[PDB]
Amino acid sequence: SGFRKMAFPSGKVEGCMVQVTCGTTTLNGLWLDDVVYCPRHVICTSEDMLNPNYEDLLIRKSNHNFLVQAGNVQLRVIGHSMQNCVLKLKVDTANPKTPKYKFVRIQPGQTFSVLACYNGSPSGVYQCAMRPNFTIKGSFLNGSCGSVGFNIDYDCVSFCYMHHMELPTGVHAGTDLEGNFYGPFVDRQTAQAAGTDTTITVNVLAWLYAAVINGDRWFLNRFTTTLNDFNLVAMKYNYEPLTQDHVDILGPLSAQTGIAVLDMCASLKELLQNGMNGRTILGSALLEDEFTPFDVVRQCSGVTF
Amino acid sequence: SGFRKMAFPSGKVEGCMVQVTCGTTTLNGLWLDDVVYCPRHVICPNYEDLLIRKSNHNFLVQAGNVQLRVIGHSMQNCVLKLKVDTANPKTPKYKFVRIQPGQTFSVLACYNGSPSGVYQCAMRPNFTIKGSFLNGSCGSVGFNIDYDCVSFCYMHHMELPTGVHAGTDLEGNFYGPFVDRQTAQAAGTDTTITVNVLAWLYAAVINGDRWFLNRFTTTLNDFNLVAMKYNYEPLTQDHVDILGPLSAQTGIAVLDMCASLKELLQNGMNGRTILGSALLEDEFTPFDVVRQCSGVTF
Ligand SMILES: CCN(C)S(=O)(=O)N1Cc2ccc(Cl)cc2[C@H](C(=O)Nc2cncc3ccccc23)C1
Ligand SMILES: CCN(C)S(=O)(=O)N1Cc2ccc(Cl)cc2[C@H](C(=O)Nc2cncc3ccccc23)C1
Ligand SMILES: [Cl-]
Repeated sequence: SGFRKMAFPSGKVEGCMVQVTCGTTTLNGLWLDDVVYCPRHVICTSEDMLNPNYEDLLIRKSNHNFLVQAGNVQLRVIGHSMQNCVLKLKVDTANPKTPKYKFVRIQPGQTFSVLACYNGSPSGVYQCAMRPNFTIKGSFLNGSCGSVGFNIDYDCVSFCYMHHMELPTGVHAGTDLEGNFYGPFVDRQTAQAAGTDTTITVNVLAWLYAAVINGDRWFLNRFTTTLNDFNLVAMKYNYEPLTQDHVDILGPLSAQTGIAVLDMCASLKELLQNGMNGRTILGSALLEDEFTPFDVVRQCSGVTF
Repeated sequence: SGFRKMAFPSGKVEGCMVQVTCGTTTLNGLWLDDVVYCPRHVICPNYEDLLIRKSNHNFLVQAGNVQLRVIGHSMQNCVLKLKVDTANPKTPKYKFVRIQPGQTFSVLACYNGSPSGVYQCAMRPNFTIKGSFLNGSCGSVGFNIDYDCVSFCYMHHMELPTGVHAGTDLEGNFYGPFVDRQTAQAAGTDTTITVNVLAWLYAAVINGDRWFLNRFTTTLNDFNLVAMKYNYEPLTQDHVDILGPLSAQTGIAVLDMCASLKELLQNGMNGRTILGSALLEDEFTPFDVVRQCSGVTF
C-alpha cells in the first residue's frame, strides 16, 4: 500500500556524470563509452547567447580548450563535433561504468527521473513529467546545465532529456540526447516563453485508477460520458484532449478495477465541477498529473483493495 | 528555480542491496563489509529458539547473479546479522544513525535484492512512515548522505492496517511502539511537523510566492496555543534557532512567519496554492530547504 512520486535508482547515471569546462563556463556532461555529451552553449559567453553562431564559435576551438573532469581524474579530449544543440567530445578513455543504454525521444505527458548535478557531482534525484507545453517543472540552479533525465525499465538506462535552460516563469527547457529541443525553444537568450500549460488528462485518470486500487472510491459516480462530451468539458478546465489512444492505454487499469474508462471520465468531470470538499485522494488535495498509466501499473499492486 | 521532493543519489546504497531467502520467505538485505543485515522476521514469536534451529546454509544470500556463503549468524534486537565469506567491494563509507520524528531520509525500495525506486519521506511524529511498499519490500533501507558518508537510519519491517509503514534503525530498535509480529497494532494519531511547514513556507518565499506574508508577528506561546488546536507539533526555541538562517535570508522573522501559518490554519488558502500544493507540506526540513536552494553535491 501507499502511493509516492518515485524516481528510478540513480546509480547507473551517477557513474556517467562528468564536469565540462570551456574558458569561464563550467557545466555537466554525460560520459558514455568514449564520448562526453554536453549542451553546446558551454562554448558561449553570456554576450554570445543573444545571437550565437555556434558553428563560428566551435571552429575556433581545439581539443585542448575543453577540460573534462571525471571525479579527481582529468580526461583527454581527442575529438569534437556538434549534433544539433549537443556537443560530443571524443575522449581517450572509455567509461568503465557505462551501463546498457539507449537514447529515446519522449512525448508530452511522459515521466522520467532527473539526476540534478553541479560541477559533475550529483546532488539529488527527483521525478517529473514533460509538460504538454514541452517544458519541465524542475528544480535547477545555475550550474545544473547538462543534468539528465532518464528511465530504467529493466537494467537498460533510456536517456531522454538533457537540461539546457530556465525560462522566465521558472520552468525548464532542454533537448533529447541527439540535441533536438523539446518545444519551440532555442539555446539563445531571446524573448521566449512557455506556452499556456494544460493538465495531462490521461495521467490524472491513471492516478484516479491508482486511488481505486489503493481502496478509495468516494469520487466515483453512477454516470458515464461520451468521449466527445468529456473533451468539451475538459477543455474548459485547461485539460488536454483525451484521445482514443489514451482510452486504449487505460484498458488494463479499467479491467483490473472493473471501472470503464468513460465511467472514470464521468468521475473526473464531477471532480472538476465540485472540487474535493475537504477530502484528499492519495494524500493530495489537487488532481495529480505526473504519473502515467505505465507508472501506476509498475508501482501499484496487481490486487485492488 | 523550482521546488521538488528530492532524494539523495542512491548509487552508494544500490551496491549494497542483496536478496535473502530462508524457507519460504524472501526479502532484502544490506551487505556492508562481510555482514548482511536484514529483518529478523525472515527466520519466521521467540526468535532466539527459532534461530538456534537454523544453520548457516539455510540462509540463501544472493548478490546479483552471485551466491554469497553464510559462515555465521547473530541477532541484534529485531535485525539479523549474517556473516558472509566475502566482503562487499562496493562498501561505501557509512555510519548507522538513529533519527528523530520530523527528520527526513531517502528510501531505496527493493524487491528480490533489486532496487526499483527511490523516494523521499519523513519519520512522522507517530513514528510511522508514509511509504510506498508492496510484499517483498522488507529489508529496504532509509538513508541520508552527509558528504561521501552514507548514514543508514531505517530498515523496513512491516505495513500497518492504515497502509503506513513501520521499521527499525540499523541496530534493530523499532521507531515507535511496534513489534515484529502479526498482532493488533495501529499507528497513533499523527500530527503535522510545524518546523518543516515553516521551512517550506520560507522555500516558497525564496521561489517568489509571497501572497501569505502579512504585517503581523506573534509569540512562541500564542503560536503554540493555536498550533495545538490544529494537531500541529509544538514549536520549540530550538526550532526557532534552526530556522535562523532562512529568517535572515528572506527578512521574515520566525514569529513573523508563524503569524502567516496561524492565518493559513484559520482561513485556509482560498483557492490559492503554495509551491504547487493546496495543502501545507511538512516533509522538508530546514536543512533540506537550504540544501535544495544552494546545490550541495555528493
Ligand atoms: C535564469 C536564466 N538566465 C536568464 S541566465 O542565467 O542569464 N542564463 C541565460 C541562458 C540562455 C540560454 C541558455 Cl541555452 C542557457 C542560459 C543559462 C541558463 O538558463 N541557466 C540555468 C539553467 N537552469 C536553471 C537556472 C537557474 C538559475 C540561473 C540559471 C539557470 C544562463
Ligand atoms: C499487510 C501486512 N500483513 C498482514 S502480511 O502481509 O500478512 N504480513 C504480516 C507481517 C507481520 C509482522 C511483520 Cl514484522 C511483517 C509482516 C509482513 C509485512 O508487513 N509485509 C509488508 C511490508 N510492506 C508492505 C506490504 C504490503 C502488502 C503486504 C505486506 C507488506 C507480512
Ligand atoms: Cl514517450
